[PDB]
Order: sequence, then C-alpha cells, then structure tokens
Amino acid sequence: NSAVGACVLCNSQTSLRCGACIRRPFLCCKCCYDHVISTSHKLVLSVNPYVCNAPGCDVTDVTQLYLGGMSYYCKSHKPPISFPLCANGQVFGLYKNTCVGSDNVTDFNAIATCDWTNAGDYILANTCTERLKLFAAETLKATEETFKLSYGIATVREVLSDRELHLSWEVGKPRPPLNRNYVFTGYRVTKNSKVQIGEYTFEKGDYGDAVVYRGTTTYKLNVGDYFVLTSHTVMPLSAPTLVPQEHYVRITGLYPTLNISDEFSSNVANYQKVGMQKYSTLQGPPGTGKSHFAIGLALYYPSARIVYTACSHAAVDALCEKALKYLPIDKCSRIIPARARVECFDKFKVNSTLEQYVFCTVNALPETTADIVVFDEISMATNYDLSVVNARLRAKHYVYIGDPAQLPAPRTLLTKGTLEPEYFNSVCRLMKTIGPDMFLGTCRRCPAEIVDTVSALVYDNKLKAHKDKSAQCFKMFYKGVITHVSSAINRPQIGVVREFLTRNPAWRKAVFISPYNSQNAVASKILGLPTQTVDSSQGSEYDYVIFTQTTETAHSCNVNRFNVAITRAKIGILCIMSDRDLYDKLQFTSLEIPRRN
Ligand SMILES: [Zn+2]
Ligand SMILES: [Zn+2]
Ligand SMILES: [Zn+2]
Repeated sequence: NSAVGACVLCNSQTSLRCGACIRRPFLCCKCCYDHVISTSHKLVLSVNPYVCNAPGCDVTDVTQLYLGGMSYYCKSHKPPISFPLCANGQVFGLYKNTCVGSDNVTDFNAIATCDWTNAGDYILANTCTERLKLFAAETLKATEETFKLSYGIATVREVLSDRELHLSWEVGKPRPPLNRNYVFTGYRVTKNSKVQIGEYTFEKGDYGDAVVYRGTTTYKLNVGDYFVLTSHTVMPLSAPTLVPQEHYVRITGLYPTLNISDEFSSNVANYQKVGMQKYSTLQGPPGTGKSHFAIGLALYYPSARIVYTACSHAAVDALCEKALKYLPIDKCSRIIPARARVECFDKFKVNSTLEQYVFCTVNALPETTADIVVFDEISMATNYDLSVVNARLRAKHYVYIGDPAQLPAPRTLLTKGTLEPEYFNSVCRLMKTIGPDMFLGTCRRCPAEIVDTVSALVYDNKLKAHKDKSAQCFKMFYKGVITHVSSAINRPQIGVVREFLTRNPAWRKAVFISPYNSQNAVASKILGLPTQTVDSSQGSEYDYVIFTQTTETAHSCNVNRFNVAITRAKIGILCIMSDRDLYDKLQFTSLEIPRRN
C-alpha cells in the first residue's frame, strides 16, 4: 500500500523501490534490474529491505541474495530450496508477468548517481524525457536540502547593532557563503530548553568580521544566540514541468472585451495568442513591457480569474505595483508564506477566500483554478517550480514571462562548468530553440547608447530603441593587478575612474556595480559612491552607473551577468574592461592611458 506503485520509468505496477536512491523511486522488475546491475545502487526495497535475514550477516547487495520461502539470504545462509532475487534481466517482485521495461535507463542511472556539482548534470536534467525531469528536479533539490547539514553553526559573538553582528563559526566545519540564497533559523537557549526566534539572512560588512543581518520577527538578539542552515523536507513532484501544448483557432476559456484603455492598443496583438494557445512564452527584455503586459491581460479579459506568480517575493510584489493602479484593489488578494523573508505583503483580514486576482509566490501557492496564470521571472525558476505551479493551479492558459538573457536561479551545488540559458528550465529551452513566442521591444528606460549595444551579437539580435544616443560611449584596454577575502580585488582597475571623469560636476549622483564582492567594497573607501551589485540590480531604475571588470574569468564576463548591469541605467554609463577580444561586440570608442588627470 506504501510499497506498491508505478514504475517511475515504464509505468508498470511494481513492489520494488530503490533504497540507494534518495527519492526511493518505484521500479518495476525490469527497470529495477537494468538500474541495479550496472550502477552502484544495490539496495532494493519492498515492504522489507532486500537483505540477509540471517542474524549476524551484513549482505545487502540484491545481486547476491536468494528468496528463502518468504525472506532473503546470502549464498552462505541460504536454504536448500531457494532461487536468486536476480535472474533473467529481472529483480523479483510483484507483477513480473506484466512489466513493460524501458530504453530510458541510461539517463535514469546517470541522473540517479551523479552529484550535481557539474554543468553536465544540469543539462541531463533538462534534455531528459519529461518524467525523468520530475525525477531529477526532485533528486537535485533533496540533494541541496541535505547538503546544508554539512555547514557550521554561527553563534553571535557580539551584537554591534540593529543591523550588524559578530559571529563566531563552529570550528572544524565549513562555513556557508553569506548571502540571501542562504537562510538561517535563529536560536536561543533558556537554562532548560531551546527556543526558535525567526529566520535570518546575513551579508558581509565593510570593516571587520562584522556582518549585516535581516530578520523575520524583529526580536532583539543576544550573545549566545545561534544560527543553523535549515534543511527542509522536499515533496514529490507530479505535474509536468510544461503541460503539453494545445493550439486553438478561436479564443477559449474566457470572454474578451471591447473596452481596452487605448494605451494597450499595441499589445492587443499578443493578447490574441493567449487565447489561441494552452501556454504562451513572452520574452522579455528589461524595461519592460513585461511588468505592463501582465496587467493588460486582466483588462482585456475582464472576467478572467487570474493568478500571478513568481519565485521572488520582490517580483510578486513589484507586480502589485503596476497593478493597484490599473486594477481594482477590492476584488483581489495577495497572500503570505510561512514566514515573511524580510518584510512582505498581505490583504484583508479574517480571510477566505480569493477570487479575481491572486498574487503569490510559487512556494506559498494554494490549490486553485484560474483562467490565466502568469509566471513572472521564469529565467529565475527551476523545473521544481514549474512542476509545483502546474500542480497547484489548474489553468486554461499559462503565460510565462521572462528573458533568458538575464539572471538565472542560484545553483548552490554547481561549482564546475557553466550553464547556458537553454538549460535553466523547461521554458528557457523553448525560448532558446523554437524562439520566444511574441517578442517585445520597445525600450522605455535606456538610451540607444547601450540599447543597440546589447542588440548586437550579445544575445538578442533585433531589439531597437525609443530614446536616442543622449549619453556617452566608453572603452579601455589595460589590465591592473589583483589581490586574490576569497573574492578578488582590482583597485588599480578602479584607480582610473578616480580622477578623470570626477571632473563632471552635478553628474556625480552615481551608482557603482562591478562583478565581485570585494571590489564592490572599495567604493565606500576611495571615491565614495552608493554601490549595488548585479544581483541587486533588477527592476530598480538608475542614472549614472560605472563598470569595473577584472582579469576575466568569464564569470565577470558572463554575457548575461553583463547585460543586466548595463541595462540598469538611464542617463549615463561608462565601462573599463580587460577585454583583448571583447570589444568586437561592445560598440563604443576606445580611449587611453596618459590623458586622465
Ligand atoms: Zn519499469
Ligand atoms: Zn537507485
Ligand atoms: Zn547472510
């Protein structure tokens, strides 16, 4: 009843699961054998483990065990009448006589035994058959979940502030990178028990081993308080990543209108398609149409129950903005997870229920029907989210907004090789193979200065611009030195901004971005500027911004990282590189060394 199920691979009823595999998949008699015989996975589960029942034995390898009446024995402890649990390309279990088997085992083995530390592992997880994607997605996430248990605890050494801390890390264990992708639960001890105190994110500070912190319950901290990286249980998947597509000749689901604010006249042509299809992809480019577009489908389809989602709390909220304008605040909810990451977002009280517009993160989603579902920044999503979305909302249609030339989901575990955009999730693969459905562009926040920079052979092709070159070009080609925190510093690279364009008067209200963390710091030391990194630079509008590369290391020179640094400006940009072959695509004017003071 817990022990019987569909083969993950051929679908045949079975009473065998793999126990080596963390997600304990069901495997029928044939696929189980194809799986165990050539991998290191030798533990098979039924209602009991396939192991030697002889007291004192430690044989667990299904390929050396025999059926002993109704238990299992090694060669040694085997009864005289007894046959092997492996025989003739099958493991013993129920429904031998029925089971279909599969030519999908090469990937299933590969997915089940890899370790997720290699770009390769993620390509298999997106190029595989749809069912295996659910298997991989799950496998990957439970793997990231349990890997958190490898890291040290942090203890509060000193409460400097409202905002700052001193942590001591537990000795002998690695300490996790400090950033918003890592979320610790806080703890305090009485003199008799241990009591939770909220969740916390941490960031490096300027001077000293001082760290910034945000928290969920404003409870003021002690010395002795401590933080653990909490590993959560991972639920099984079920819905596909993408449903299978349906093309229509009419407009199904709900009833469009003839009363669109005439500002949306230009998007009528795409709202077209959302009627014609089961799901539709929309690229994309920053600034923006995307934030606007998502709204014009409500007005175009004024009776449509619509559910708006993303992974990021930020983006889900940013879409109540641009949506409490155009849309009636009354008939629309907007809801909350287990704990607000920092300070979040809610609606009317006493609750139950929801209808017309719901705004929610993939995690906090409920079981609901919609007519349309909008998934906001899918380039940030993973096939685990895709599955979950699809499994919690029965939609008639799915629009997926995003642009694959911007930033991807963090892969904790991924420390070797690099992901191309196509391998982010199921949808990004489409947008980078059969092209994005309905492109848009339009660019209403950036000067054609850089609009047609990123247009060139730098991941976009044909984008165009509204504003014109009302800015200033830039180029530079010497290479400073580095002091390789673990992150590297290039202060002689920032040394050439210091006293050459400083000459510019009121045009001094600028932001500083740069690739890494430690050369991101030396902006509050010398020069003095309000600095924000690339990972912060999303949706927020800026004027004067400057850019300092490094050695390359194409992690600084990742072309998607770089697109979402330069598209974050209105007035003026200037760039100082390393290059030596990168200027063949950035279209500006070169400048030199002895004319900068
Ligand atoms: Zn099978
Ligand atoms: Zn296995
Ligand atoms: Zn034995």
